[PDB]
Amino acid sequence: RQIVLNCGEEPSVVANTVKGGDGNYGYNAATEEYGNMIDMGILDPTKVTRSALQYAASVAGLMITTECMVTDLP
Amino acid sequence: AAKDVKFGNDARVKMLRGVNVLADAVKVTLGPKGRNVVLDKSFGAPTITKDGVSVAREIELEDKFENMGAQMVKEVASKANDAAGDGTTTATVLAQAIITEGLKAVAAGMNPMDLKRGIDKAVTAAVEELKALSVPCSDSKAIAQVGTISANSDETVGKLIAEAMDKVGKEGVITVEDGTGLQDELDVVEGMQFDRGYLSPYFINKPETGAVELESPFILLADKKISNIREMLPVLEAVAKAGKPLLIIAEDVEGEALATLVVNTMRGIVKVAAVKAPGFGDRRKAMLQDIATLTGGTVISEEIGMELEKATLEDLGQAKRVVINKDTTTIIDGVGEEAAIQGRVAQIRQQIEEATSDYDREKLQERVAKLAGGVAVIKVGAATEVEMKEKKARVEDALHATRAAVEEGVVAGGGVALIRVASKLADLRGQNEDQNVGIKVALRAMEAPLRQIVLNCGEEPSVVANTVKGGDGNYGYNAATEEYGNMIDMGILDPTKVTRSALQYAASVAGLMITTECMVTDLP
Amino acid sequence: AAKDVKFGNDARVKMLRGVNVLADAVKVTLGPKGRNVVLDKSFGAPTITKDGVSVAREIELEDKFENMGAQMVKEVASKANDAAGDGTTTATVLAQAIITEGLKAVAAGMNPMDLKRGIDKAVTAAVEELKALSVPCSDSKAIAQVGTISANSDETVGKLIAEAMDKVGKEGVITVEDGTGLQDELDVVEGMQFDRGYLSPYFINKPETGAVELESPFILLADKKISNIREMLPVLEAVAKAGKPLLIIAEDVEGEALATLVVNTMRGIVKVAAVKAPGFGDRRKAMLQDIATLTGGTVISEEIGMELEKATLEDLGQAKRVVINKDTTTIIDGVGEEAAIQGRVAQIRQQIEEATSDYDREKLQERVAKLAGGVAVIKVGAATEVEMKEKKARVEDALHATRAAVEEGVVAGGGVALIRVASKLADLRGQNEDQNVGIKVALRAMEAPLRQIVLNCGEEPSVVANTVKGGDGNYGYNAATEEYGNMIDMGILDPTKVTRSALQYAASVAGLMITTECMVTDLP
Ligand SMILES: Nc1ncnc2c1ncn2[C@@H]1O[C@H](COP(=O)(O)OP(=O)(O)O)[C@@H](O)[C@H]1O
Ligand SMILES: Nc1ncnc2c1ncn2[C@@H]1O[C@H](COP(=O)(O)OP(=O)(O)O)[C@@H](O)[C@H]1O
Ligand SMILES: [Mg+2]
Ligand SMILES: [Mg+2]
Repeated sequence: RQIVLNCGEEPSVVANTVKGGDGNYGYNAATEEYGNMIDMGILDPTKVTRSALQYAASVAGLMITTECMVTDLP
Repeated sequence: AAKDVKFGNDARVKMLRGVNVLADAVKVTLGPKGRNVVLDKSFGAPTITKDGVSVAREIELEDKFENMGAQMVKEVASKANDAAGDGTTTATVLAQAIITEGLKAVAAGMNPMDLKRGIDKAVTAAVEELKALSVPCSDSKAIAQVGTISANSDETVGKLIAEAMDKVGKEGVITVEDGTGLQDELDVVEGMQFDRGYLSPYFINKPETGAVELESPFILLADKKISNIREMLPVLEAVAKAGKPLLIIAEDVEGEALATLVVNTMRGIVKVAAVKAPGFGDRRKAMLQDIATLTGGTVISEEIGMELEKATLEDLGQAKRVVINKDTTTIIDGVGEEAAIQGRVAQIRQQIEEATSDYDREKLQERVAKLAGGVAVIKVGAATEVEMKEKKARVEDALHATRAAVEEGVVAGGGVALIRVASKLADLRGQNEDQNVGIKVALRAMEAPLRQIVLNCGEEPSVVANTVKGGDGNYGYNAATEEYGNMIDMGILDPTKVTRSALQYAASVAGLMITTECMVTDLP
Repeated sequence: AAKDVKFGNDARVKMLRGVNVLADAVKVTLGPKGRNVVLDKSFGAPTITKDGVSVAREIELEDKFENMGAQMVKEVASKANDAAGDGTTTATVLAQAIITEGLKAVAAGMNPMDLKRGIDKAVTAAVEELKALSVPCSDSKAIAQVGTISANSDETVGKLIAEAMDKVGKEGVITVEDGTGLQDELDVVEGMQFDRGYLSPYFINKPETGAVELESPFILLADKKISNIREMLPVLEAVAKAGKPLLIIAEDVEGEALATLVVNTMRGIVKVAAVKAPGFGDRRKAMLQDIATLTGGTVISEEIGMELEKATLEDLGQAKRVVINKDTTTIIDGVGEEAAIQGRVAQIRQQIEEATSDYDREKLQERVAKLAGGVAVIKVGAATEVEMKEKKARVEDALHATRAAVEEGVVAGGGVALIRVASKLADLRGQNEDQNVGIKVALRAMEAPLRQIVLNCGEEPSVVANTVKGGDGNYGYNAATEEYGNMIDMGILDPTKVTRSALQYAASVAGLMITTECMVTDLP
């Protein structure tokens, strides 16, 4: 949604049509064509997409479960 | 007072915040997934409402300039309502859209007066296009469908309206009032009845209903008020020796006249009723004549050189039966020269044509209903008072929209009709390029109502508009069922008159507003 | 109150800011590419307008000195308007110009009183020049053109005015009021009609229109009010045995007089109408006499030793036909001694000549129109009320400008006429050099309206002025089509009287203003 937004296109619209597909069908923001992202040479190593996700999730749960915060006086 | 003057983009920006605060409070209520707004009241409990014009009237802003914005768009929502009593939110939504876009093109350095001309041209064209898409709504099912859709998808309101319209006919009145219990209720008064109780309660000839029931009686219409038994005797006598009972509708009956009339029926000498004249002032005599016609009687008007005393059986009206209680009199089937009824009707029917206002229009078509079809009343049910208000309002809303469908036809709802005429004008151009952007500004706004409807569902407005735009005719999105289909078949009908008025009024003020270059108001 | 007094350059600078705030709010609206100003109102919705005097009256400033500036120039815009009902912005623009330039020359150390003499000399000259450039505007095409140009290039307004002017003639009135629908509409009342409904509604002899239609009747004009049938009998009788019907225009008809008259036609004894006298007070008898003349009747004035009873058929007026409804009476073609009509017209025509105000001028030329040509009404259409106001105002504006063209002719618009007379006065000098700069100050200001017109289009004013200055006669810039040409051929005509008044009034105050050396006002 963010990539699309940064490009100045509609996120919801690009998002919906990417979801309408299967496999590695996607939107290439650089060229504005839909297709197979891998064929089109837009790929992330699996490690990195996963790691990003897991790490985002970790810190988010950590926060959702934080009840107290200690720090120095202003 | 000393004034604060603001110019150009400054004044416009403020103006637009103004438009926005209002527009946004009104928007939240659009469509089947609309939500409610609460409007406070120094009075008593706040008001919960879905009704765009109700929200609109409340918005007033602290920023004198933002306020001017708000107080201006406020009129689209207001006029929309005086025009067809529905579509006020849509209207608002279109204006906020025409303005947003318009202003953006003024910032592009276009000539606002041309932006306006284009917007107007676009619109004149859109209106023709709507009149072309419009198909008549004449069967009871279609009527129920506009009613229903108007009442935020309340099938019961639709049905009740449809039912009423069916009974009182085309020239019959339908009014809505608070009900006693929890359920909605439809009353239909048959024939003619006015708001008039007996002057003599000691005359009720049926203690069971607490009401007077005169069988096949004569009817005395007195223009003047009565106080003396004297003037009656000549007439009262002819009736006494005729056997039939007698109703008396005078301006008033009091004194020993009223008193003696009691003892005259209390004994069994004559059977005679007394009830005030329907109305007040110059309306009374007009209405008292209506009764004469329906019963084949002559109005004894002391005005036009006539004595009550010199009336004979001749001048008396007649009826099949009469029903009078403490609050209303009802004449059941009067003699009424058939040709003289519809003639006196077609004459009052044209009195509404040249009615120089709204009030001399109301009372007239009321009277026609009493003389022609029937009178209907809807009673809205509610557990609470916060509920009675919002429900009652919707029933009123729908009552209006049906009346609008009947006179002007229906188009596809969900804002499809508008999205459809916008593709039909894809090729409209004006005298110059600024005018062309101006045209395009309006066509784009025409997508607004569908876009809000969808946004109110929490779905993507530009995905829905995209697929709707990808179809034809009456293809549209059913927000309630979240599936696409033919809007007419699904019974999602807007009355054409309202779709058209929303466009007209919104464009009419939006147009002007985008031509603001200076704004003058008071200091804070 | 204790006062703040300011002197010299200080006081002037303040005064100028005041001028400027006002002038700039008024400017934005000049020409075909003008824009609107929004004026707030504690009342209700704000007002959107293009009309310079409307904006002007709203400007009041917080700085008591700046205010004084604003409140002074405000009168040019105001006077311009009382004078010809148009050109107020132009006027304003010219004053802001004369002031700016003038003050600059006072700071140069010139003697302001001479700067004034120069300006005035420059202007007296410019006015002669204009009367020379003026060509009469007399055909319907030219009239439509001034109308059109006045209504911000609205061809329809131009045409409607032109049409009206053509029908009611030269001594006929034209008024503008809110219309019922969306489109503009022109009504022309034929012959004579006044604002008077029947006193007896039970006398309508055509239920179709709801109106009285007396064929070839007699007319009784009673100066006194009637209450008794007595005074009628002698006359009422002569008419009864003559067959012809009878209209009665008295001060009033009530009591049993009115009542019996009803039963007299209700039976078929006589055919007789009753309607109040047109007007009130000393105006009534004046107007009631008008009717006598047009129908060849004698006013039975109880004042000048006359009894209603002793009137015969002799004194009665006569008409071809009469049309009376609930609101208006109309006499169609009365006997009217031809010579006695135009005589009574040429007499009332001169009553306007010596009319010591504006009101004893209005009513008089109203009456002449009822007795001579016709009365016309224009109805302005609008979707909204924010629209009705602005549109109606423009139609009024143009209505005025045409009347000005007709009495004083037309010159080339776009402010070419003024740019033209400035080159004609390139050689004007005064008694001394200050006066010469003073003259040059005005010639320079004479370029302002064209320069604003151009600025408001977003083009370079000194490039357009330069090429316009480079041509001759009626060469000028068409801001609407962005090309040069002959302004009269292009139908861009200003009414000479407004060009001239804008110059005169603006110079009149700007002149004084630049001679301020001290200013006294209240403490903040
Ligand atoms: N099931 C639905 N799906 C899509 N649109 C609907 C549905 N029901 C009603 N509508 C549309 O939503 C609009 C909402 O009406 P409402 O919220 O009262 O707006 P307004 O005050 O402008 O009448 C109507 O135009 C109707 O076309
Ligand atoms: N097509 C046009 N091109 C150039 N000037 C025009 C055109 N149309 C009207 N005008 C001029 O613009 C002036 C503007 O009229 P308006 O804006 O009402 O100012 P005012 O209130 O001073 O009358 C008129 O003097 C007329 O000469
Ligand atoms: Mg609605
Ligand atoms: Mg003007």
